[PDB]
Amino acid sequence: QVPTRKDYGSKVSLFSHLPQYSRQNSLTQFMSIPSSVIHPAMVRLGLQYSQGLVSGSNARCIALLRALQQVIQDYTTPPNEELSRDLVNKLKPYMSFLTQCRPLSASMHNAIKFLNKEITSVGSSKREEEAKSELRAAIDRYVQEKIVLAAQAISRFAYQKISNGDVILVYGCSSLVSRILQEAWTEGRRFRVVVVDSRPWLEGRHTLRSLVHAGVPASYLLIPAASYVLPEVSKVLLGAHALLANGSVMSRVGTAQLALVARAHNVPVLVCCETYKFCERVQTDAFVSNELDDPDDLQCKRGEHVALANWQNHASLRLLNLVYDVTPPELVDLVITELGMIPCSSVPVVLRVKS
Amino acid sequence: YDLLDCHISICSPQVAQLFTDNFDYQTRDDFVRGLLVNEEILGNQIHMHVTAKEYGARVSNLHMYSAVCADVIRRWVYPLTPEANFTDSTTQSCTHSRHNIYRGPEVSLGHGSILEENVLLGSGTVIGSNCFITNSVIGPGCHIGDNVVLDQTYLWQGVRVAAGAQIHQSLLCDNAEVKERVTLKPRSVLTSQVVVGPNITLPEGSVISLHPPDAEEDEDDGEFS
Amino acid sequence: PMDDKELIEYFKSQMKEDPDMASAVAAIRTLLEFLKRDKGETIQGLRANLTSAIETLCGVDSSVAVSSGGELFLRFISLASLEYSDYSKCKKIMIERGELFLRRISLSRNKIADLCHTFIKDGATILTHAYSRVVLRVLEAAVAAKKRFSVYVTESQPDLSGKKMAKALCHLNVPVTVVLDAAVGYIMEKADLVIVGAEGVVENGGIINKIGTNQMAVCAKAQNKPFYVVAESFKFVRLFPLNQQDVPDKFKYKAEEHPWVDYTAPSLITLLFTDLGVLTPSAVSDELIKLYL
Amino acid sequence: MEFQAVVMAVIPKPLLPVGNKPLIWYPLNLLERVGFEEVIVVTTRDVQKALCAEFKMKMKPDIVCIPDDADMGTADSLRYIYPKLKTDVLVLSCDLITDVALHEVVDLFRAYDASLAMLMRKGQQRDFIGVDSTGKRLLFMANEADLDEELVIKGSILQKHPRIRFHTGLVDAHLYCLKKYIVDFLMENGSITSIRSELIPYLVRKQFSKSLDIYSFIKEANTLNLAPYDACWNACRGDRWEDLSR
Amino acid sequence: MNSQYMFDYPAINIDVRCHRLLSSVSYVAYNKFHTHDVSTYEHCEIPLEKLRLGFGRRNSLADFYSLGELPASWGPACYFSSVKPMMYTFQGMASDLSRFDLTPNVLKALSWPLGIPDCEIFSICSDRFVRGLQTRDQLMSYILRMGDSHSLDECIVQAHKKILQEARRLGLSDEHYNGYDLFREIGSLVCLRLINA
Repeated sequence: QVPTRKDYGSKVSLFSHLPQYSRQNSLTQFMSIPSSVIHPAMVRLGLQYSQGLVSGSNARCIALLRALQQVIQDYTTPPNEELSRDLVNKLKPYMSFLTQCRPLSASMHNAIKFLNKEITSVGSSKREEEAKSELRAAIDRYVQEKIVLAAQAISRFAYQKISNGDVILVYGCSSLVSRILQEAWTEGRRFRVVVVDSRPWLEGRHTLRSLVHAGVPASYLLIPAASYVLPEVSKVLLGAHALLANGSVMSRVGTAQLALVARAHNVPVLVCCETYKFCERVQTDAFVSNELDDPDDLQCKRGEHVALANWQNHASLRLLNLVYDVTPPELVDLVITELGMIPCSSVPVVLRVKS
Repeated sequence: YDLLDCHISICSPQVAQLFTDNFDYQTRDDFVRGLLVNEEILGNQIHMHVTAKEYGARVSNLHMYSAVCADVIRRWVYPLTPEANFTDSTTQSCTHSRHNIYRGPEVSLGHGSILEENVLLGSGTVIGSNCFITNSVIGPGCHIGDNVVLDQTYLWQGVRVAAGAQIHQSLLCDNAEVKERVTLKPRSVLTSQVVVGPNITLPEGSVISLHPPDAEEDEDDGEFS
Repeated sequence: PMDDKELIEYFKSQMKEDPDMASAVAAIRTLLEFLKRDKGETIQGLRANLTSAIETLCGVDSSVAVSSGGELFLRFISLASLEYSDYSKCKKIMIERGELFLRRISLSRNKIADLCHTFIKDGATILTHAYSRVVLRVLEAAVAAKKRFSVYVTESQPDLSGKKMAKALCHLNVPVTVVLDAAVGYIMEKADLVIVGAEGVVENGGIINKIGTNQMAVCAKAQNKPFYVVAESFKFVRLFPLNQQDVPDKFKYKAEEHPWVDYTAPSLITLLFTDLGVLTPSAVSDELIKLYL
Repeated sequence: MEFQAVVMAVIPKPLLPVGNKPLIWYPLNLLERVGFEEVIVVTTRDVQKALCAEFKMKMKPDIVCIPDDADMGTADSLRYIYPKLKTDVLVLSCDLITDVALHEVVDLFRAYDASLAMLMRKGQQRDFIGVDSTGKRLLFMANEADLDEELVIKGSILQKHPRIRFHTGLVDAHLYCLKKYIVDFLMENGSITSIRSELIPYLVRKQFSKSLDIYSFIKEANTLNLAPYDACWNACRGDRWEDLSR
Repeated sequence: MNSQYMFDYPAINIDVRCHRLLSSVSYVAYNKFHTHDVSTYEHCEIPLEKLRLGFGRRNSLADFYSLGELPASWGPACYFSSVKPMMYTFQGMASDLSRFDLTPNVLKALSWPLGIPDCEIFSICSDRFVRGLQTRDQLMSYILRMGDSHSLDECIVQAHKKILQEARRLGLSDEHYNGYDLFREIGSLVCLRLINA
């Protein structure tokens, strides 16, 4: 069996129900070098998840689907067994191991659900190679029509909201926002972009570099100074990791804070998200469901000393770095999807028409 | 390879002693090379220090001049900022505003003129109407006409620019003058007391002064000949 | 086929002969009559002619309701063309479906009045913005139910339609009062609920109405008074104004800065009263989504 | 299968009592302590093409020995044994005694999708190895034999990586994780004769011409072994402490 | 969003061997909303993938595509055209030559525009040619062969630019050519250059 990953450090009392791992400790220390219990593609994907080599939600979903295609290609049904449920039973431990390496995101959850539904739908009379080819083609078509075409449609829709000489504030790193901005600049719109970043990931530098290479004028600042730049900001364009059935937007830690401060300054808020990231679940806060990153990432060298170097020596000191937070639906104006521009309260409606 | 030479050294009198011992030494690089090659005898080793949160660079040419000026305007050498007035003087006082706009006393900006960002205006300057100045440093006492465009340009004391000029990535020295409807392509230099006649587009490497040989083109109240 | 003179004359005659007729209904009837006299055989050509006639119908009476009706008509013809596929077969079916559509939309005022008159209590004080026939019908239905209430109406300064509605309401022996557009904040504390019309319902559930509606919505929200909007089904349009500046300029002007139209966010609206029923604002988008799938 | 194990062996060199056990026992024990149900072993034949006969007396689960010819090199042996190679290969050597956790190497092969992973021992003729700031990816590999007068580095290499850390005392453990297409390229070009001497430096030079990556794990406090007689005595001294836990 | 609905989609097959003699546009049943806006010319649907939908009743289609735009619908088949129609009263020669077949100077005269002599234009401008639903493929194939691009709207733009260039080369007061009916204009030009030489 795959051993259980051990929690690192002491957690906050309010977050005792969530796992908290260390980036240095990996599961593969207690696993056979030629992978036998789990597929080698899956262990590779888990290692590159835990170390942080794949970060974006769309990137994580694409990598998971490619690994699943690799697993399906090498799958061989056992005698006196049927593919439809044997493949799902085989895939379940892989999902458990991947969750152990790093908690799954909404996009990965939806992809897993879709693939399980597709596998269950495979007829018994289907012959093995045809079923495998059909599953691979279904995965490829899902990737295409749920990422690429969706992003193109969202970029086309967001072109009408972007005018000449306006200021757009973006947060963190998201491929959808960068694509929208680059395509809007290419079509002929002229504007500025303000990039807001936050510790410790500092992933706003990715979109800053992308915008600079695209030629769009850009400004850079950290999240605490956001209330300083919103007077000159015209729109706040955000990316979403998930849309919940109540309209709440789950995203990076500073998203709801930025939405609140923008509301205080009377700035419209647009959220761009693909319909495959819509979730049936609901949550009213960031406490009931979240992810705890490595606390040691919070240590920074200011001057010549690290104030949080031996933070575990102090018995009553805890470190907390959340990964996600929840924006209430009343702080969001637009949700831009491949279906069009919809109010923040129409998320369940889409969930009704997509099933 | 990621070290920028600030050209600052902490030396010992032994450095001067070695320099006077080897009377042919002329530069610091010569000293460093000759000392590092002669290590078996008179060891006299050289060490170094690396800074990460502090700024330092020497102005060696126009490229370095422009880069360091841009860094200084954008507050990269804090607290050595234009509004700090670290050389206390009545002339060089200014106020800092949004987008790194430094404005001196009695600047008297015209109507419709837009200062985009990273602009320093000296005392007594006058700007016309419908102007567009960006990423530029303008010295005190300058006079600027209407409907001009300034992009990454530097104007020193007494520069006078006529209406309709288009100036990009060029340097204008003391009391330089530009006549009506003149366009200066990037990497242009106008030295002191230089005038440029109307209806001319100087190429992308024009350096003109009142001294014939050193200047690539001898300059006078006219543009051509 | 109509030649840009028969169309406009037909529209104006339809509005004039029946002064109790909505502009959108007249536009839809004009488009249906144009479809009756086409003398062409192509679905693509018919769609092109209809969508081109939309602009010349919107040149006069540039209200949002006309554009919403035109978009609804285009969606209707596209829906019919999906099902049949022979222009010759589809033509009669579109004609009959348009006849039934006109008959259905002719009863929207009565449906809204019947559904909404139960929200007015005895001794209540209604606050209204300008002249709208839907609110007039709602109040007539309320009077027919023997309820007793008072009404305040603003004068609507750019064109004094508030006085017109005050006259039309005194004609029904309803005690009404006329107040200035600047007196709304003074009057909101006396009124129990606010009923206003709508020139169009935008995607998010907000409304597009006469210039003075946003102030009344904000004041009602501040005083925590219910804000009810009555609007017909054919006024739904796929537009999302981010703010006041974002609404298209073709609806602001032409009947130093005098816009004729403003936008009210769905967060300031309590309930929508349509012939589809009593809805939350969030319902509207749902309907406006189901039409385009 | 993720990996295929290949052991190099070309009294003979593989048979050398180290703590009463032969030299070839230790790499095989290391392989079979971490998975590796089967292993391919190349048998030396210069002395006699019959060493597999007494190789077959080992207690390991599965052994696949194959005689060889009179003379043959490491890359030549690999191109001899190609027909039974199907996936990424893990090339070892008979003269290697160590206690390193093998995952510390193959993780660099897994996480970064490397084209080559290798192991080196920290200090304790020369070989100049330049690695990046992180100390995982190696950017430069050279020997003074073909280094004429001075160590030469391309400008673009320092442009991409402006900090290179150089080591000289590193010991090559000849533990290599290789992609299949590396073997295929070796097949298209018979010029290469030895892996460590020609193949790996070629791959390092080809990093900076879709792209190939090379990583090395430098172990600092552990054991290593080699062919030398003094190294043999050191291995005999250290095996008594090492064999206690194994 | 109703502007993006289509009834028939034009699939384009470009032949590298003979881009002028071969390569064709075939219309297939596509009853769904498209990803881009749609223009309608002579019952033919052009997906505005490279251009943008335009509004207004200005003449001189040159000023529609000079802004990167294209009208929603225009031409004789449109009851309410947005090009301010003009007649190009010279198609009598086209009608006369329609009965002529392919079989010296007239050869190079018919060489334009495709670079190879052809009598397809006279069949286009023939009186016994109703511009119905059955002719969309042929007219669009002619347009596609005329231009050099994979986008049909760019083919329209290039076609009109070629017509204007030839009109100014022959000196026909280019104001009299606004692209109201491209095929009438090109038929007039071909017949006129036949008469001239």
